[PDB]
Amino acid sequence: MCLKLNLLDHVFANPFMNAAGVLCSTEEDLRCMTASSSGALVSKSCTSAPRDGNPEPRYMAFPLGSINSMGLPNLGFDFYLKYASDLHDYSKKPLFLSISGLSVEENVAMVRRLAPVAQEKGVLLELNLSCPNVPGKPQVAYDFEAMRTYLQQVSLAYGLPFGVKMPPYFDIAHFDTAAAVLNEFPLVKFVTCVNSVGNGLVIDAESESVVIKPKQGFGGLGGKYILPTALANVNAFYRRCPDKLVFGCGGVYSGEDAFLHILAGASMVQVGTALQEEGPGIFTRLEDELLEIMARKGYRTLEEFRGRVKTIE
Amino acid sequence: MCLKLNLLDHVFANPFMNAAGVLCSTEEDLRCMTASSSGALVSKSCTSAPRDGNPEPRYMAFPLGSINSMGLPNLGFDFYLKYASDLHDYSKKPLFLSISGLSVEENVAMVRRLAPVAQEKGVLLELNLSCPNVPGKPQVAYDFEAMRTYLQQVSLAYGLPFGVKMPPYFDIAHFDTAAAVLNEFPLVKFVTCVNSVGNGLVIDAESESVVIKPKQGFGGLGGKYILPTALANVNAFYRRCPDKLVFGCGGVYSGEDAFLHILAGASMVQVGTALQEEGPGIFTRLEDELLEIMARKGYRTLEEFRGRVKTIE
Ligand SMILES: Cc1cc2nc3c(=O)[nH]c(=O)nc-3n(C[C@H](O)[C@H](O)[C@H](O)COP(=O)(O)O)c2cc1C
Ligand SMILES: Cc1cc2nc3c(=O)[nH]c(=O)nc-3n(C[C@H](O)[C@H](O)[C@H](O)COP(=O)(O)O)c2cc1C
Ligand SMILES: O=C(O)c1[nH]c(=O)[nH]c(=O)c1CCc1ccccc1CO
Ligand SMILES: O=C(O)c1[nH]c(=O)[nH]c(=O)c1CCc1ccccc1CO
Repeated sequence: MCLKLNLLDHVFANPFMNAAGVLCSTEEDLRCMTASSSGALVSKSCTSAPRDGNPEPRYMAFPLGSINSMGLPNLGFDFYLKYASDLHDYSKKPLFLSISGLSVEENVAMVRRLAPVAQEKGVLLELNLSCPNVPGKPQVAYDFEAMRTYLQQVSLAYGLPFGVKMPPYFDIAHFDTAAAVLNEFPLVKFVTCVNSVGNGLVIDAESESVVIKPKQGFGGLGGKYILPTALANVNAFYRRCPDKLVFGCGGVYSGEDAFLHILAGASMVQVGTALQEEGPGIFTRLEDELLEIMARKGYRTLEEFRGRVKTIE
Repeated sequence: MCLKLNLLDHVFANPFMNAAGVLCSTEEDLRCMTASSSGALVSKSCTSAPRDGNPEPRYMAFPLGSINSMGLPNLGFDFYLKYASDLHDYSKKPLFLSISGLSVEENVAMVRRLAPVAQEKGVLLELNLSCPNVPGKPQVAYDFEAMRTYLQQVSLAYGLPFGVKMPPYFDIAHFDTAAAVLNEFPLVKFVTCVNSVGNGLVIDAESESVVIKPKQGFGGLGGKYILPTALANVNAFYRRCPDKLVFGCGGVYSGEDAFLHILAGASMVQVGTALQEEGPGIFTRLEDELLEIMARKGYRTLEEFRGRVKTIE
């Protein structure tokens, strides 16, 4: 029985990795993730310049999941590029670099400089399309015209296979349109579904207060709240993008939750909130749990069940 | 110490009511809701003609909430109008009637018939804007120009105060646009936030299957999954529509969850999934739990804390 995967010209010991933003901002974090039993790691989505992010408190977690408005705190592109070029031990596992510039030109400039390092060292690009648009317009992946412009310009600039991180959608027409846009771009080889469920609001009943400071308490949701949203998006893009891989993200706390993501179509499975709460030990647990479900069901490999969710009559 | 309140020129014993669609399809259901301790009731969203809805199974519930693709099964507008005009006992509580026609013209046709009964009996209209749209477009409330058309035509045809049932939004630009559309219509006197979180997917690990038959298992989510989403939408529209009432719906299982909805801005609080699971007895429990929290806090009225959620500096 094995968890091994071979995709995007890389070998993965298992499908598990951090979700971008969790345990991946500093060299210390990346070294931690590298030392873990995860099959891969992704670095924090970066800008060309360092950012402090929003005022604290900006992340909180609860039994059913988390809320955050971090504001993209990050060490800047040069740091993550140096980590990829000079620091990361590729013998341990593959590395993804996530970018999230504030304009199309910022993203273009990053990927122009990432390309040679991608070609030499094999780092894999994940483009975060929840980057903000012009303020007062929706995030980039909720503006299909903007999304197309970004993808055309990044594809021209980078010239190598890459992937995209998508927010969740909630309407079949949006699944259709979003996937059609992505399918215009043959260099988009993987689609990670999903980013946080946007602009939720947690309120503490004792204090009668929101729990995070930015945005009057509004922030993205992760964790148990979002698993069925996540699965839907995984499966919707799995069905619509037959020439691409889908990576699952959202609501993974156990090997069972992973197994559902994989049934839905996921190749890699990313872990955000639960990793933030439990720490990197979670990867050995998730591996054991998923192998136990595979053994009970008689499955020897992930491909035996990936995308094999059954529908009713 | 009692929870009675006045809104829309009607008196309510308490802020609680069913969510449209739950326990409100048949005459039996409506008589059961009238006999309960709820402060009001809403009828199932209707079409001009009766509908069977989708094949079963089409609803399922779990510890964290529910999924449904009911397909608008209903007894037809004629039934619900007869109920409002001849059968409902207005001495017991107010009645809301929900409509969800498949085109603007169908909605206009229904509202022109309802208007005289609204004048005579005081039934209140809730217009469900999660209704289908023209080809290739998302639901009506996700197509802001369609929503504007619907509201312009219904306002002209009906001519009396009404409300609207909204899907959740996940982007601050969308909150801004939607509330701006609603604020163009002075006859829109309440906004109900939210409908189910669209097109989630629940998968059963043992069977490796989706749990509902329609739409390859995709359906709207309710219950614990959606409470922070619901609160966000309530508060966003509370802030943006100062001259309207907001009714909260989503994730209410307890008087503490009700309390959160009211702190976010809710006037009435609707109960869907938890009512479907626990039955009409839930209303006495909710009222007792809300009064208990109020007493612990020293609040004597709903108005003392409605919309008074605190932000962090
Ligand atoms: C503290 C925090 C920071 C995050 N920052 C990023 C980010 O930089 N880039 C990104 O693509 N997603 C970011 N996310 C979203 C996660 O990658 C993930 O999509 C989301 O948390 C859902 O997964 P979960 O249910 O496992 O938490 C962040 C999430 C959290 C909680
Ligand atoms: C079985 C079922 C049927 C529903 N049908 C309708 C409907 O006819 N009209 C409507 O406005 N909402 C409908 N909804 C949505 C609910 O009114 C409510 O917005 C949603 O379930 C969220 O509330 P909850 O978390 O309390 O379930 C339905 C929900 C369920 C579970
Ligand atoms: O850092 C964040 O707030 C964050 N949290 C998430 O749940 N997902 C994300 O993708 C982000 C980053 C979103 C982003 C990208 C580029 C600039 C600013 C921001 C913050 O809105
Ligand atoms: O009956 C439904 O599936 C249902 N479920 C919800 O959770 N919310 C709703 O609003 C609906 C009705 C949606 C609707 C309106 C008009 C015609 C068709 C349909 C069903 O897709």
